[PDB]
Amino acid sequence: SMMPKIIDAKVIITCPGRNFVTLKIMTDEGVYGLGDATLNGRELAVASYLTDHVIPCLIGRDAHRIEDLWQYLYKGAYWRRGPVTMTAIAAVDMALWDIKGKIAGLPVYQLLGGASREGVMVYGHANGTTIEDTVKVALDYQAQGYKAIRLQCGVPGMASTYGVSKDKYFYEPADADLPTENIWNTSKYLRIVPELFKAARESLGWDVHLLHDIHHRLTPIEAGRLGQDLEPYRPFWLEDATPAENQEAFRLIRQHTTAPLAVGEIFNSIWDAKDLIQNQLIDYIRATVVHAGGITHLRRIAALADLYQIRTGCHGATDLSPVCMAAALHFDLSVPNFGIQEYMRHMPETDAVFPHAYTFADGMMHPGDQPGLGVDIDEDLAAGYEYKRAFLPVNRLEDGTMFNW
Amino acid sequence: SMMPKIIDAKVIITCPGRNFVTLKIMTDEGVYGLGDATLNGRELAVASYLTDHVIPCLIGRDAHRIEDLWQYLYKGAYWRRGPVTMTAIAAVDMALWDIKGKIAGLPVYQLLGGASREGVMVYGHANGTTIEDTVKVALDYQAQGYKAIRLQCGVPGMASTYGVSKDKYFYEPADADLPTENIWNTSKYLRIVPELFKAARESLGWDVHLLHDIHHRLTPIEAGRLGQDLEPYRPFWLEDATPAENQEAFRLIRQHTTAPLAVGEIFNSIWDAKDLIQNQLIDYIRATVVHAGGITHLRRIAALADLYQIRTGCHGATDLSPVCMAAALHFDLSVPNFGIQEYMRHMPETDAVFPHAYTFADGMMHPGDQPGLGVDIDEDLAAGYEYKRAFLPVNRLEDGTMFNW
Amino acid sequence: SMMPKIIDAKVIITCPGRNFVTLKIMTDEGVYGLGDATLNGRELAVASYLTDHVIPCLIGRDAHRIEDLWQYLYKGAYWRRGPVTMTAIAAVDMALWDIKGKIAGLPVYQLLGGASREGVMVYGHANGTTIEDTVKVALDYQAQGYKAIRLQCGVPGMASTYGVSKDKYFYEPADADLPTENIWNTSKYLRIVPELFKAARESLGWDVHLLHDIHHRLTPIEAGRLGQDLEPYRPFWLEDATPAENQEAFRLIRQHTTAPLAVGEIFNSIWDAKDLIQNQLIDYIRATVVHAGGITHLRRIAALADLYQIRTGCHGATDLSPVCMAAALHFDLSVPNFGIQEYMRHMPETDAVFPHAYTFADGMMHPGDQPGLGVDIDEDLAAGYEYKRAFLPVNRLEDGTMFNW
Amino acid sequence: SMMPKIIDAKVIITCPGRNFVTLKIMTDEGVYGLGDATLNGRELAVASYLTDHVIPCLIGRDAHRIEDLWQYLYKGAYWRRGPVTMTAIAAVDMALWDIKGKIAGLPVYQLLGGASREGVMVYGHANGTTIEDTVKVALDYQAQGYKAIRLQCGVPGMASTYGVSKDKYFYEPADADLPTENIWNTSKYLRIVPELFKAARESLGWDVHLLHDIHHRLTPIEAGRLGQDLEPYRPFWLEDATPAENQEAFRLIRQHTTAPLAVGEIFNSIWDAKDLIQNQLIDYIRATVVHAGGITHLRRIAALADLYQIRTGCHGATDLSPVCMAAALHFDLSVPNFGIQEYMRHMPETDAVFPHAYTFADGMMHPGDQPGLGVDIDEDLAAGYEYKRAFLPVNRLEDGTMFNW
Ligand SMILES: [Cl-]
Ligand SMILES: [Cl-]
Ligand SMILES: [Mg+2]
Ligand SMILES: [Mg+2]
Ligand SMILES: [Mg+2]
Ligand SMILES: [Mg+2]
Repeated sequence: SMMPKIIDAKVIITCPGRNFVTLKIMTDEGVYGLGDATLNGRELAVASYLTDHVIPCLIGRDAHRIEDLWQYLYKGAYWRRGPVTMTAIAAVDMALWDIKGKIAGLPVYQLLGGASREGVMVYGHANGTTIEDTVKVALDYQAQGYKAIRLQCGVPGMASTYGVSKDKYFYEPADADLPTENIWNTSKYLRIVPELFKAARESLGWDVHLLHDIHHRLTPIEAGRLGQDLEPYRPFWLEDATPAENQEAFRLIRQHTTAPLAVGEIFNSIWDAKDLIQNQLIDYIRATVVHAGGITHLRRIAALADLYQIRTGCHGATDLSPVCMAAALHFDLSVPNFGIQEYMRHMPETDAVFPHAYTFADGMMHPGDQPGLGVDIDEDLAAGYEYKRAFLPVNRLEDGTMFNW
Repeated sequence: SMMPKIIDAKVIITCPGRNFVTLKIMTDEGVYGLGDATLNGRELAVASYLTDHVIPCLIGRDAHRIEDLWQYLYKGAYWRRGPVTMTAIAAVDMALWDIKGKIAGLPVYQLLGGASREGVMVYGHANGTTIEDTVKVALDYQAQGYKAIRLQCGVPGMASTYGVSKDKYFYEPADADLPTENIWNTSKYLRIVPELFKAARESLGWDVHLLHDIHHRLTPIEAGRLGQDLEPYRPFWLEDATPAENQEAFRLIRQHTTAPLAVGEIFNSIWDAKDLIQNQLIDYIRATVVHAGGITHLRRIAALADLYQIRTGCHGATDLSPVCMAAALHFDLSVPNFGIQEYMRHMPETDAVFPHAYTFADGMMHPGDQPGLGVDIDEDLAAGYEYKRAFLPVNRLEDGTMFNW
Repeated sequence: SMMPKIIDAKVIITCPGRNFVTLKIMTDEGVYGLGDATLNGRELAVASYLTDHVIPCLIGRDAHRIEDLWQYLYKGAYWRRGPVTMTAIAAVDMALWDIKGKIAGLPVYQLLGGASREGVMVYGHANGTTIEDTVKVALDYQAQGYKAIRLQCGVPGMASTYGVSKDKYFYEPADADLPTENIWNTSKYLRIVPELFKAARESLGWDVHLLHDIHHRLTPIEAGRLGQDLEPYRPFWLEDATPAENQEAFRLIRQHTTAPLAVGEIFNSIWDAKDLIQNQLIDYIRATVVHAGGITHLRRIAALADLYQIRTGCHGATDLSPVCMAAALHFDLSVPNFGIQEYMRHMPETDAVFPHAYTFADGMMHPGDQPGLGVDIDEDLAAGYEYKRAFLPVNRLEDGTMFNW
Repeated sequence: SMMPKIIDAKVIITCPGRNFVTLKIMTDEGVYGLGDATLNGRELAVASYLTDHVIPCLIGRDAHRIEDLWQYLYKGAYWRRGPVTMTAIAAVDMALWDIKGKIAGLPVYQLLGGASREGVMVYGHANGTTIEDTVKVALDYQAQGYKAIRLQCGVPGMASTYGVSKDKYFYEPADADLPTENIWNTSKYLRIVPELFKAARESLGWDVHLLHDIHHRLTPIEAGRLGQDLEPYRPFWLEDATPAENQEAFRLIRQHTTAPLAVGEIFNSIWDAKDLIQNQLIDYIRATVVHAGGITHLRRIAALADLYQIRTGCHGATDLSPVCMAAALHFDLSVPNFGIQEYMRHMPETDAVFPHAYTFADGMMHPGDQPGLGVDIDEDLAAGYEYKRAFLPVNRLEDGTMFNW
């Protein structure tokens, strides 16, 4: 019945504890949709991609035509793929699915096949300077009812490492108006992680799922070894073992370890993962609605993965807004090959700016049953938190060589 | 708002010109859905699969949970895949999507991404005893506005061959209460088809799309040769070149010809086509909503094909009911990598039994905009046409060897 | 001399402790043959496939022409392969071999190359709630003279798991008029099986063959790990490690463990196993006469397997009738690459309905030396046990996701 | 009922127009079986293999146990495979199948699945010094009702070539008490064959099947070219294009031509053909009952070939005795993937020594319906034709280099 045309769209930028960029699409029927467009450390490039280029092309279009607009933006940009490009496309896609649900009077998961499960298992983030500190935090997460917990500890002798900070229920690495410089030592790291997992199993037991993020810092043969060393402790996954622009990079890892492997939070399209999937080089795909081209495209990534029993493990750090989390949870509740959802808690100010229907209890989340995504933005409140430039950190080897953070 | 539970389901069997089996699923809200379950020549095996086994398990279920029921039936059968199994699953799936659209107040294509195109290109079926007869019929189809036409002619010296009969706008091969026996000669066939295409281009010109169905009758190296011989005439596709249970069977064909290849009307799951697709051995995938596990599963087949620029070419013979055609047209209007839709006209009695919203004009079809699939069944009218046993034909070589029909 | 034509055939359905479907083919010479057509949980779909479609085509045919009828039904169905299709074909094939033996005055094994061995080694089924319970039952089987024993134990903390029940010499999972729902936890399972095998070797010693059925519940990399963990205990096989519709699914398993692998009880044709065999991904093929197209086709599966030193390990649960067991034992005694035969004991009522010549003693079976298969059906007795609907169970993960049973 | 033990066996050697070696196996029930053991040009090596080694091991064995004796001889020889070894094994195997049929009171084809066809298509042999001579002979074969004809012509400027002689309905190359020396020129040959096929199609037309035997004389890239040059004339096959000990040798041929390829008359086991078959490098497999390990083993070769739509094309030159031809025709009538049977006529003296039931009419043969193979040997008549040493020819290049005949 309702046949809404897009009449206006705008980018809202706000910093309630950290930067978020949001797309709002309005139709002539008064129904609107929201999409996350946040790209941590490069936020204003996406805002411009949208405001200056994409939005003008949205005006007048049939909001029902989700696939058509996806293809129009993907093919029509001419220069294909990429983090800025695909995040802009995701934002439009999310917003259109939001609108579709509102028109249908159904939550988005009902449009994607309905619920495949009763709730969405998440993991939280235990970090500490020492192994003892890390295990103590993990015990707290376990008591709170988390079924899965990521472990990150300090590397002895090294001032910093990925995932360790003063924050407990999250990790906010974009912490400075210029990139914070870190120093990395692979040898020390390879020896500490197995000791961490040993101590963790001793205190937590064997039912809880234990995860670890390598954060791009190993070569393939080094990752193969870390895998071998962690097998005794049965990790749920080892994530981002080695840079993956070359999709053959995981071959040596898979040849040498049975530790389950996860990758892809920085992937922006199926083309970044096609060979990793088809060659059975990974067990979990980490791509997200916001960074890999929205619900439309993420469903295709998941479908390819399903053929090889690879499961979804969407990235869920703080730099994905509650709009992204809402979309992710609708995707998670409905996708058949769901694995796990990452859950870092947002600041209270963030929750206030983005009121939402999704809930967390007893280690499980649910997207809620409001029409569409079940999320909104309080524009008046958002206007009170001005953008503040903040970069992700960089990492160098001890001789000064640029390395992977 | 509406949360319908399945309260009853039943199989309706009717023969308005030919046999059709239809599943009707009723919910406690009064909304119902329809699914085609027709499996030509083996119809009552699916009716029993549904009535005796599947239907009892449907009662009480949440009709919104399409994916859950698909997986429940697919995995839960224990014995996986197969023509009877997957047709029963398709029928349930179609019916649930029908219900979903009705609940949403939207035509099904609006749930599958919206319209990717303004209409759906179809092909019709020109057949004749001689090449001259065949080309004359093709000229009529072309004048009627068909943009694409399948050509089948008699093989000189042979009493019968696939696709040639007294019927003009369709072909009804299940014509006897025991399988009609045919005699096949490959040598004569390989020499006639290139002469047919030569004559066709001479009269029809080069804009019209010309198709040919080999109907499983060649070895791979023979199909490679027929391809080479047809390249000059630029066929839109050569279909079912060789039996494909062995998915390596298309390798020699693809090595030796650039004629576009189509296969898969008899496929019932993605597992029948995964290697043909990933190895780039075909250009069009012919699997249908009714025989390959419904909309849910056919979308996954299409998504895999899309990665390799392979397009959909759904089978559309008379033994797929208007319920299947409605679903196919919703799929066709929304799938991004649509290629073509086969369209054989149904008998008037069939149209009367299955009133529908889909339309045909100027070589193009459209699913219409009624909620759900836009199809119904007139049960009182259906009851007046009793089931009549009818088998597909068989084919033997001249020495009597069982062969492929 | 005798040249029998088929004059009639019929499907007999009976439930002497569980459902069985049997095909009886009568010839004009008075000689008849029997074939099992039982497809657990979907029985009436095969009965209809036979009664309504296949049987009409059998009438008048030369019963000597076994290959011709196999090809006629396989190719002639048009829609190829599948559990209902291939079980119907198997039933006809078994019945025709039965007839052939009767005409020749020889047991069927004498037509298949003669005896390759003096008897057929079988395995029995030890199950228990605890490891201690399971090992105690295994000790009893070992004392009874079984040379091979399958071990299944409960998963601590989980109400149910595959293969564990109150029944000792068999396992009857189709136990309800709707599918029983189960809840699955992979983590707990992966830790219990190695403890079971450790305890088993401690009590049983190292000569006995010990088997385990994973029953489709692991991903490939998980199965690789379970394999690594079980190698110390030298399992005879680990069965159905991961769903195998994708035949590449066993690649990661084979890469990482030397535990012998078995698969295929649910396969219905050689096309389900060709790549698993040719790529040397398994050690035993489990396909059966009744579900994979009869003696004619199972011999071809075994011949392909033989080239790679892969051996037969026919499935032998209670849902394969004594008619199937008779055929299996004739196949087993004659096939060169025989590995083992599964043997679950039938209820006394079942044995009464299907009198047979095959015997069991000291862990070994033999098909007997009666003409044909050496099995009959007491139709009067069968008529007293009416069909009773019963489904195989389903399995879900703890979040409710449909999973593999 | 009858359970015959082998009591004696003997080798009969006779030369009714050419050398034949025959194995006769006698049982204590008085039933006997015959097997061909003729290995052209090396006949007495097989006679000794049998008389001195195999026969002593046969005495006392259960004649019903065909598979057991096959494996016993194949594995038990220790030194596996080979022309002398496998011909001895074939002779035993043929003789045991002969016995099995006699015991069953059935012709052998009835034990191998029954008849798959009404008769067996054969090809005859047209040869001439000039192309004109060759085509004239072919016209005669065509008039006589042959559906398929091999063409061999002289190479202009060359005194001899394979397949050309004064004999019309056969070719007897083992013609001297020392190997006849021939001189070969590849260049001249590559230019003459396409002219032969051109002339043949001009006179014979396009329905008849036309075959050509390259007889091992080309390199792969040369065979690829000859294939390309013959495609216009649609040869039924091009046989033995290049020596095939290296099974990769056919790769370049298959890459470059769609002419159908045949190989394998000199193969003695499936191991000589496994890769040619699995890599889809040939269309017809030419191995015979007598040289590739009998009926038992040839059925396995055919079954592997069937998976790839490769058909049988048994070699049938005069040096295979009527005992072999009888076995071949029982195999041919029953094998599902039959392609064609070679038929060279034997001398009248040969037919007198080996009375048989098989017949030829109108280009088709049939094994007949006598129990067993339907062949016998007249020992008194055989005794009147003494062995006469005769070698196959050799071939050298013009510089004297040893080459392939
Ligand atoms: Cl970019
Ligand atoms: Cl089926
Ligand atoms: Mg990460
Ligand atoms: Mg077709
Ligand atoms: Mg099992
Ligand atoms: Mg030759």
